[PDB]
This record gives sequence, structure tokens and C-alpha cells, in this order.
Amino acid sequence: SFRFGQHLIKPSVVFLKTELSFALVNRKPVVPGHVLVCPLRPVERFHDLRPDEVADLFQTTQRVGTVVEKHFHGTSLTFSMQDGPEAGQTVKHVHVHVLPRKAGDFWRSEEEMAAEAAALRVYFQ
Amino acid sequence: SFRFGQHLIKPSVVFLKTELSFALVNRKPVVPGHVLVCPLRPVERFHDLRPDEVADLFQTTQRVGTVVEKHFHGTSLTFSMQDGPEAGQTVKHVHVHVLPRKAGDFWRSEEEMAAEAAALRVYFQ
Repeated sequence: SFRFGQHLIKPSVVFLKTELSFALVNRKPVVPGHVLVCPLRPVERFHDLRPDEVADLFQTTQRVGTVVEKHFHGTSLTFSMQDGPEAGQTVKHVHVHVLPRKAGDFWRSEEEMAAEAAALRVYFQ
Repeated sequence: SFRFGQHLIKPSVVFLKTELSFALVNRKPVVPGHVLVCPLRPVERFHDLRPDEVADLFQTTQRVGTVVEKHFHGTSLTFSMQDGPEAGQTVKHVHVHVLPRKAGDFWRSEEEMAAEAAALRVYFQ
């Protein structure tokens, strides 16, 4: 019931849904707790977003960031948005990448994904 | 009259100053038009920022992004925040990195810097 570009994503994978934004667990994390926040509206470029969507996206990204930093024992975080092709974008939907980071740190089952989600979902209760 | 962590930065280098945020030209760009937006308040971690500071930071980052994309003929953009040590942070102040990106793309004088600024300053007029 959520859409991330072309793909439609199952609620039981989405671990937060705000008034205009939503977060989901990655189905190919780079580092554990690699989650991604994106606006509900399917825009392709950061600039097509309204001012409020922007404020909601990054506020939610603040929270989501804190949470996955706690749960995956990362000491710090790394945020990154690939805005348009040539930036590195693949799926055409504004999305913030969130990576919990530890020291010297340099697909997946749709039942495992749903687990990591319900697990995270607990912190926003 | 602006401070970025330990360093104090000269107005004539800062190319936008909003109610709570400000942008400046980099004094060691990775790619031309590598600019950085940061909150006026000297916090060290994304989470210490108030909700409004967050909304203002990334709204301003939307604008600043568009502008440097136009002026440096980048086809797309890349945003990146290094939140805390282990993330990669060096100067301890929340700052968004903005990079205008073109295809196959893989210090500086305080008079040159001031030029690139006044130049950018023109788009926000």
C-alpha cells in the first residue's frame, strides 16, 4: 500500500508513516540498519517537493536516524540523497539513505524484512 | 561573523543566510559548486537540532541545491551529511554537502572564494 517509484511496498516492511513521509527497511542493506526514508508523494527530484514535504521528510529522517543508531549500536550516522541520474539514483523517488555507523566499518526474505521492521516499529510507539 | 565549528567564516563567502541557516562556498571543493549548508546554531549532531532548524536547514538545502545545479551545469545533485565521528565528520557542526553532478565526472584564495559567492548570491536576490 506504499509505493517507492515503480515498486509497491508492503506495509509490513514500512516502519513509520508520517503525515507526508514514510520509512522502510532496505531489501539490500549496505550496513545493518540501512534504512531509507522517502516522501509519500512519488516525486523524482528533491526540487519537485513542496516546502512542507521537505520539512517532513527530513524531520522524519532525524527520528529514523536516531532510532537505527540506537538499535544497531552505531556510534554515528551517514545520510545521503542521490538526486537524479548522474547523482546515482536508480529508483526514481526522492529517498534519504540512513546508515548507522561504527568504527572501522568500511536480497533478503520478505519475512526477515518484516521482522526487522516490527522490531524498529517498537521505538516509535 | 558566521561560525562553522571552530572556524569563523567571513560574510563575503556566505552566499545565503536564512532565519536559522546559512550557506557558504567550500574552501576545498571536490567538484565545482561543492557548497555546504549548515545551521546558524553550532550543534555537532543532527539530533541536537530543533525541529524547525531541521526544516529550515533542508529547505535552504533544496534552494541552494537547485542554484548550484544551474550555475555549474550539473545534470543532477548529491547531498550528503556526515553525522558525527565514524560517519566521517571533521569539523563539528551539522553541515549538508551539496554537489552539482554531471556525466562521467567520477585550498583556494579568499578573494576567489568571495567571487564564487557574490556570483551565487545573485540567484537568491
